[PDB]
Amino acid sequence: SSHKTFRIKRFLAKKQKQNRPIPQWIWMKTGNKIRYNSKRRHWRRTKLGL
Amino acid sequence: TKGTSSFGKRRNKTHTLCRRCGSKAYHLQKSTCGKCGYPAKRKRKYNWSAKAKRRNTTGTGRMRHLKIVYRRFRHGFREGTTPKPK
Amino acid sequence: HRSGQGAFGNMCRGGRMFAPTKTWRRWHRRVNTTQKRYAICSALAASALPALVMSKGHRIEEVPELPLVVEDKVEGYKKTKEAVLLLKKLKAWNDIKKVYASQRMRAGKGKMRNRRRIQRRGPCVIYNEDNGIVKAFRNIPGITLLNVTKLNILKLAPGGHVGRFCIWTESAFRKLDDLYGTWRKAASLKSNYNLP
Amino acid sequence: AKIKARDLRGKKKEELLKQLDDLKVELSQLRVAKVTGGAASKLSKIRVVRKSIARVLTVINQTQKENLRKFYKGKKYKPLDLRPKKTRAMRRRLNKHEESLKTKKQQRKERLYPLRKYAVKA
Amino acid sequence: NKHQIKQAVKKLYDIDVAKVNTLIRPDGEKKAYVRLAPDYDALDVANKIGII
RNA sequence: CGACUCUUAGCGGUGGAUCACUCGGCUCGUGCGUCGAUGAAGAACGCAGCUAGCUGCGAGAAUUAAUGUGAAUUGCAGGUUGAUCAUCGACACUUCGAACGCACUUGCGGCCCCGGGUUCCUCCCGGGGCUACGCCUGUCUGAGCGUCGCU
RNA sequence: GAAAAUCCGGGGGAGAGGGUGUAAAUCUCGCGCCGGGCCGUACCCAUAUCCGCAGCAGGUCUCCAAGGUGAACAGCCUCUGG
RNA sequence: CCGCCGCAGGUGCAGAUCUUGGUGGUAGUAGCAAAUAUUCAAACGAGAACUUUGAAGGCCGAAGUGGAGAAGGGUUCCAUGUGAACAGCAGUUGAACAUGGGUCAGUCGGUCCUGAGAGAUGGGCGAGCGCCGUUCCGAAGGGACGGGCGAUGGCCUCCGUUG
RNA sequence: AAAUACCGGCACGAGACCGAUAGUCAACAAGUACCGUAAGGGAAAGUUGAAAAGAACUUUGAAGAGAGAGUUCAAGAGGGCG
RNA sequence: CGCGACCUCAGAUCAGACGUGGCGACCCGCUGAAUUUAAGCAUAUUAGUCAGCGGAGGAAAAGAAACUAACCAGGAUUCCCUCAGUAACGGCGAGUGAACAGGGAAGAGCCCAGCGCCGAAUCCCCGCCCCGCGGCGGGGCGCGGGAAAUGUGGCGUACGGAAG
Repeated sequence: SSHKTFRIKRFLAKKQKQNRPIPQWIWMKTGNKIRYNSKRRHWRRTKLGL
Repeated sequence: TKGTSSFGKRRNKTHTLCRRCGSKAYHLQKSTCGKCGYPAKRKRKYNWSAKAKRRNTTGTGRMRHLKIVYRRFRHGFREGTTPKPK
Repeated sequence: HRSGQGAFGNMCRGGRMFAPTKTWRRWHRRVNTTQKRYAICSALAASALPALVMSKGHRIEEVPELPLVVEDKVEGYKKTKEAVLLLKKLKAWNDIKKVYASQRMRAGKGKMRNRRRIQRRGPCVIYNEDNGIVKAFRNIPGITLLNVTKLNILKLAPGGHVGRFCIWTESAFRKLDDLYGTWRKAASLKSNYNLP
Repeated sequence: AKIKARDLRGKKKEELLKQLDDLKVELSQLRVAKVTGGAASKLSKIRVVRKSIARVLTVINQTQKENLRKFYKGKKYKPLDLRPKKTRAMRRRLNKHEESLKTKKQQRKERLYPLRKYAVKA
Repeated sequence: NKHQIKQAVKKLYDIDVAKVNTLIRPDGEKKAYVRLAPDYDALDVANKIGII
């Protein structure tokens, strides 16, 4: 909710910084396996735990 | 009303994040972790789950100390000396 | 995806196999000590008769004469160039020139399981002493070295067929008269053994 | 500029603090340039300044300990940082001399009856 | 703290502070609104720190 | 007549079988047989010029030093007195964690020291060194109509 | 038909206060001075931001509450708002 | 990669409401029917039954489709774009997508108190992990108001400061 | 002490084994994504080519998607592509 | 009433140290089922097995006979071959089931207490200095403290031992 604990707000803060796509230059590398970010999570799709 | 309508009343949690093992199984009323038993000194682990063991053993995390013990073992745990400089 | 698939059973995707292969499978077969000698006496006997050695496949056509016995200064070799120029003179080199021409690739899963290259069995050089004969012959493809006291049936009869072209040394060839005896003298290098 | 450790290790104590904060300022002039979004050459520099602060603070932390175990060496007790961190079970073992302690009686049995170099005749 | 920042901005920029208002962003980092006392100028000291 | 439908072949889609590979397994053998209050295993959270995951790492944060190695790193920018890799013995190693000042809200204390406020002289702010229980040997201050002792 | 933190008044009179002042001890009076760290704060709150696999006719705790008709927070109609 | 001679086996599939993966007929079929209802003009645009703006006609009708919060959500907030996929027609449109930006406290909450209760220590039990019990079988107070010799800051003046 | 045990741990060698529906659950950002309040459950997913030479430039369309060209032995190998 | 020894207890953020937790394949101490089998089932069997609990180590444990035997005797423990699916147990049903001797791998023996003698002959810690030690050790130094006659050290342990 609006009423958060400091520990939970740092938990959410990590999950937002992990919910960005791959940089466009990453798959121009030599050992190129990654196409897109498979671990991208959406607020309707998956509910983050908690 | 036991099914779909009763799911609507699910707004107050029991388990929060445990703080030994990060595992969301720290029961708030009981104040004990269902995954590790936090207030207990001893890690909750059982032999009826050999799969739940390998999820949380020495081969799981970093071994941020236990890897530099393995690397320092092969030179007999030498301490203090430096390699002869130029 | 797994939730409600089908886990256990030989027919299920994932799952185990029917009768999972065990480490306590009876891997090894012990033979009678007597029958082991009666294979070698049957292997040495069929590698003089040159019909069976050609029927084995060994190129023996220019071997000048003999179940071939060489002088004892072939034990004294320390280089392969001494050992190659030996097999030129005894005219058994066409049996290694055959082995060179048999160095092809193996068929199938043997390649990815460290059995990549298959070649042919060449001449077998049985020796009394070692002053470097093994060092001198080992780099040549085809040649396998046997001590006379320790003759292997796997190296005297490769494939389970008989007549591997065996090259002998002089002091080696006379020790067979002691290891196995004759039909009236007993074996001196065996406790209780006569020829069958 | 190329900053090395060899020249820092033979310098005076107070100068390395001034050499440190002169880089702290220099690093904090580039963290501004990263956010403003100007001069691409002032971003490749920022890793040179980060790793060189790690040199200056190391040569500080190095020589501030080789001074401690120079003064505390001739003392029966020394701080836990200056004590040998061999494994916990290895620290609990007996001393080199405590293993050399045989009994007065085992210094009599091994005195009178030494294990003899002998042979036989076949 | 708001006290540590009140010296941090004072020590590194030779300036004084009226008050500090810190909020932790959704990113997880703290943002100090360092209100400067009016004996100094905020837009002029922005040239010193090198932001425009 | 056609259209519709069936059969067959060609080509084309659909689908991922087969076959060929294989920096992965499994099995067997060998040597070694080392964690932790000097803070383990684990967990959290951080850190790259552009980096989400994976590894690497710990405010010195894809690493510092040192020894070896002797010219790259590389997806793209940028700038031999040793680049870069391996090694690693020096240093460093934030937060929870047996987890250790008392509590899990990262909430509230104490004592000694230092520095700003000053020119010891308190509140205040920041920093630092200590503060967990069980026990062991010695120490210290005690307690008892315990046992006696001398007046 | 709650405790406890917390706060205040009282009853006592151990004490303290100065020696006729440049008065003292003392004050719950009127000004003055300095300080207040730490964490949460956006937005949805439900026929589309929650829980029911979903923009699911389900479920889910409250605050404000206009005019007319009327016994009326009934129903219907209208204003602000949507 | 294969023939021959030997050796070995996880060695031959149509079935098991077999297992996994894929694709058919049904079939362009059922369906996109709860709570009254939309029309006109213009704009942007390649493109309009749906978007935006004005003008109509309507509904909710203050126990509301209104304006706010708790729990839950965790960036869904707001702007700027594109409009592949998603939003069961569409789309210039969105809570989608991608770049960004955004939550400021002595006073509002949290912190603090205790409630039903939870739960250490002593103790008791216990093979043991532990468990019971919470004032009960405990030497359970580390605070002040008082008196001299010492002592430190200050003209050791005499208090703060110490034992 | 020694002979003895060792489906964990460190570093190794080997296989008449398995060859991506097999072999460990995991050959890949695998105890990952995801599900359950929790204990726990737990996947799918290898291959362009010798070298990106990864299809310049022209032209239809709003763009997707084409037609020419061009690289290559081959695109009858066109970014999940033997 | 007082000061003193002592015994039995407290308290300390007293000076030093030490335990906790993890891993857990193997190893030691407990605890301990039921599927199953007996064509049912209850004793048995599964099985002193899975699960639960504590504790280690590089291996653990065992171990130098209160042994085996009955011979013409062997001689710690451990493991391997065998005895042996044997003696024996058992609704004598199902099923369970050792040991000695022998042949090998290795092979290693020992220490107290008690009984006694030696002026406690013993031991830990602090201060002082000295070479010096990333296993705080050897030497000197103090009518320095403590442990200890409710027994420390030497000799000595069943194979005998002490003293002259």
